[PDB]
Amino acid sequence: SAYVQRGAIITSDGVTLAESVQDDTYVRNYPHDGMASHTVGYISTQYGTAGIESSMNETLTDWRSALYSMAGINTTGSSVVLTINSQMQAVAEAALQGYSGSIVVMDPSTGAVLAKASSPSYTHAELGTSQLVDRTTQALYSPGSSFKTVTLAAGIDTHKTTLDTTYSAPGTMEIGGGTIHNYANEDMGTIPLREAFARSSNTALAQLGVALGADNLVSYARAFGYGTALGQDFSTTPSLMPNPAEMTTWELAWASCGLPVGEHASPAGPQTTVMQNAVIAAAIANGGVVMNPYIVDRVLSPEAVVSTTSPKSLGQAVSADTAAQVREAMLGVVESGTGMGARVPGVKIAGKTGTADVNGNFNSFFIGFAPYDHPTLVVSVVIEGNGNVLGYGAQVGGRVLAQCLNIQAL
Repeated sequence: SAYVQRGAIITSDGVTLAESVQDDTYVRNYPHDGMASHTVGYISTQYGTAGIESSMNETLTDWRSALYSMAGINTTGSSVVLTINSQMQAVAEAALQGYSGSIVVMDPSTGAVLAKASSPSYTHAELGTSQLVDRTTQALYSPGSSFKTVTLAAGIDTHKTTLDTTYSAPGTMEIGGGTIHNYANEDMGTIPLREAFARSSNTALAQLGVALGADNLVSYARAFGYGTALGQDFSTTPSLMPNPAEMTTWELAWASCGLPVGEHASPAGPQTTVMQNAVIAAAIANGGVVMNPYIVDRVLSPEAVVSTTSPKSLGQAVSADTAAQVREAMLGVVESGTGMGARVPGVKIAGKTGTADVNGNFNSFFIGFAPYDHPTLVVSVVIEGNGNVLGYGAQVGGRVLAQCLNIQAL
């Protein structure tokens, strides 16, 4: 019974990305084919199901059921309005041209997903003939130094350190009978924690992770969403941490810098999605309150609003006082650290950059928010370095935030 019409799939700003119309039976049409493909999704025998087409299937859809001739006359499908804004979507899609990776733009107060793009992408048209993977929510990456945001937050929240507390940050250092090294083996001397965060010193942040311990580190990661399949109305694979009881001191050290090196029955970690990284930046921008992200704003009757999604919290991961300290440390990253490439004249941007083990992978990450005072937008980015993309995450991130803020101002 493809005689029952399906409701449309539309952007918050009124752009239709999926319809239905035949003389025979209805055909699924995809206008602006190629825009937010992974999010819009599909139902294909060959390629499986994905996105809204699948997750909101029933919404999109006795005595009369026995008659096929009547399936269409009684009921047509109710439409779906996403939180995705088409102009922000176009900005994120343009920013990924020529690259493999993903971008998420979200509202920090509610967890609403304003833009979600994975690259390389595809068109529904090509489904009738890597690309299919949704790198925002169904791909796992070592977060690298982007994860230090969690270590720093945990350290401040447990009252074990402060931003002005100093740490030795040599090029190399032995921990747990293994070695930890700063990027390019750079010796930075003794420096305050806010500077170690801004210049992203592994040796310094590993020490904080060792001081917090495995239970704490894991507990805070989970408080930010690790272990949860994020998304009220979309699927996300859970970000993973090990079983703290199984971690070693050296493992712990690296995990606190975002590199999973453990070997035990439990998953090594951290392993993150780009959406998880957005959720963390949102929480810090949102006074420590973690929101479960969502992509559906409301369901419309074939006629009228049937339902409205309500924002929901996953709890408070850290105190507001802690959240303000981490925001300030994130401002240093961009103003004087490794995130200077994210700066946009006329607007204050804060964030945290990320680099993995340059062992093979040269992926570039960036999480951030803007404007610094009263943030109204969060961005999470991964740029996959196939064959060197140092700092690209930050450049992409800054540019995306700025353009999205201008769209928001209109």
